[PDB]
Amino acid sequence: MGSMERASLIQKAKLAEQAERYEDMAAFMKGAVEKGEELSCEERNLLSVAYKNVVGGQRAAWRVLSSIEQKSGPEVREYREKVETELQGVCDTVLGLLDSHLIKEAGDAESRVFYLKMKGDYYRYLAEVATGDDKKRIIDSARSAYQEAMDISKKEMPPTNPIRLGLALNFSVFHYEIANSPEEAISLAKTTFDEAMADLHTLSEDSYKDSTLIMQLLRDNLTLWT
Amino acid sequence: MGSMERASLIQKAKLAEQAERYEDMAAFMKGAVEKGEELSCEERNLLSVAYKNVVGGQRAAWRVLSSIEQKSGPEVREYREKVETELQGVCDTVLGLLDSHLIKEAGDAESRVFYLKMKGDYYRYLAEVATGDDKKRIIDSARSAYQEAMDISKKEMPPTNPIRLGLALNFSVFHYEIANSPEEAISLAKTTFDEAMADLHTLSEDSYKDSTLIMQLLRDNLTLWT
Amino acid sequence: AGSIPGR
Amino acid sequence: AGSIPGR
Ligand SMILES: *Cc1ccc(C(=O)NCc2ccc(OC)cc2)cc1
Ligand SMILES: *Cc1ccc(C(=O)NCc2ccc(OC)cc2)cc1
Ligand SMILES: [Cl-]
Ligand SMILES: [Cl-]
Ligand SMILES: [Cl-]
Ligand SMILES: [Cl-]
Ligand SMILES: [Mg+2]
Ligand SMILES: [Mg+2]
Repeated sequence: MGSMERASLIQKAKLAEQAERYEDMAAFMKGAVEKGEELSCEERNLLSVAYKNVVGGQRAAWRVLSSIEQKSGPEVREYREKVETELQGVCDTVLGLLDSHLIKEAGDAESRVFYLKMKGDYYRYLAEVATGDDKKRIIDSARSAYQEAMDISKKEMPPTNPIRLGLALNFSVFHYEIANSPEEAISLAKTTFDEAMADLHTLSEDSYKDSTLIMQLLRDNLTLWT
Repeated sequence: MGSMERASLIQKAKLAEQAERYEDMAAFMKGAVEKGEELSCEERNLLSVAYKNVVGGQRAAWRVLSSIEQKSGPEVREYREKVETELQGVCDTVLGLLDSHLIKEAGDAESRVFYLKMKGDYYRYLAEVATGDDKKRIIDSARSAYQEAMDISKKEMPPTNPIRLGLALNFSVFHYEIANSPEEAISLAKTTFDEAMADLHTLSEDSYKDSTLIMQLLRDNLTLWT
Repeated sequence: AGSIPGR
Repeated sequence: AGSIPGR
């Protein structure tokens, strides 16, 4: 996308989202990132939504195929491997954008925590399909990114901040689903929920809606886990 | 897909359908067609389902973008054009498979009518986005394919045959939406429905369900058009 | 106006 | 267990 203007890439990413063309959206946002300028709050959301939808489809397909494979020629394994490789390529692409050079230029809490949560998420997706000599290293890479994001968010953001809440939600899912630490997952979700509840009185009607929506997701997980 | 076995391509198309990976499904079925052998009833369905889903997504995206464009820089037009070109490429690919060499080798009514209905459908999708010196020629190409399929289906298939019913359904949609002939659309849908109703007594419980399901679609259209 | 679905 | 949605 080197020949397209940054503003045109952003405008087309928004159009692609409206058209539910998430692969296009992701390619446009990849082009925007590669222009080398920092991303605004809105632009970070476009980048994240695009790739989350792309990899979300790949994860769903991989789970269908992995399930068929476990029930069971080489075809099912071969095709699961093809989907798995494509998923890993997307995760590697996102991680490459974060590393070159989104994270190192992100100084504000809102951008730095957001990018590090992203980094934890895409290593988590890599961990979901990992089975070799590096599942452990991938899990530790996810944990380290989430942990750095938590530390910053606890120091710099109020307990109701939606980025702080969604980071804690996903880190708790990491604990439960990847790290085999359900007690840590439950403790984190419950402490996050309780500290947000105690801060809701400070919020406007619209911020209250933003925060309580994510608190409900924490509660939903706790209901499933307990 | 030249290096993959035909049977493996078919097996992977079925897996892709289960995983809702329709672009993969279509590429696998394209590879199977290019092996040069005729397609079975089941295989024809896989080919049709794959491409119908792919182009169905492109049509939905094109309509979103065309609507934004009509409400309104060059970005919206440029992106609608990109989606439009990709859609035309898929239609041309399917039409190329029918022409090389599915239709010329199809001698049985069930295969020949099915492929010609397909040919009418993909020219119809080309007509939906056509605006130049060839919208008329594309519309006539769609009409001619549908007409040849109708003539064969009236001579060779009972009025309840699901292929005959779905052909008449889509040809009626062609009349209404493309050819600006709503009276022809309504007449065709109503005569098709009535002649199927009169043949239902001949059918088994399962064939009755197959036919009445498509008759309901004809009725739904008539309710919308009258 | 609906056309025919595959499945 | 649900993770965070984008929108
Ligand atoms: C890291 C991060 C991404 C997105 C959000 C957010 O606010 N998403 C909107 C949303 C929240 C909850 C919900 O429940 C149904 C739906 C959408 C926060 C943090
Ligand atoms: C050309 C052609 C394609 C497919 C069929 C068919 O039988 N599709 C299954 C189906 C019929 C009706 C329906 O209504 C909801 C859903 C699925 C026939 C002819
Ligand atoms: Cl494969
Ligand atoms: Cl900075
Ligand atoms: Cl474009
Ligand atoms: Cl033949
Ligand atoms: Mg510039
Ligand atoms: Mg062979």
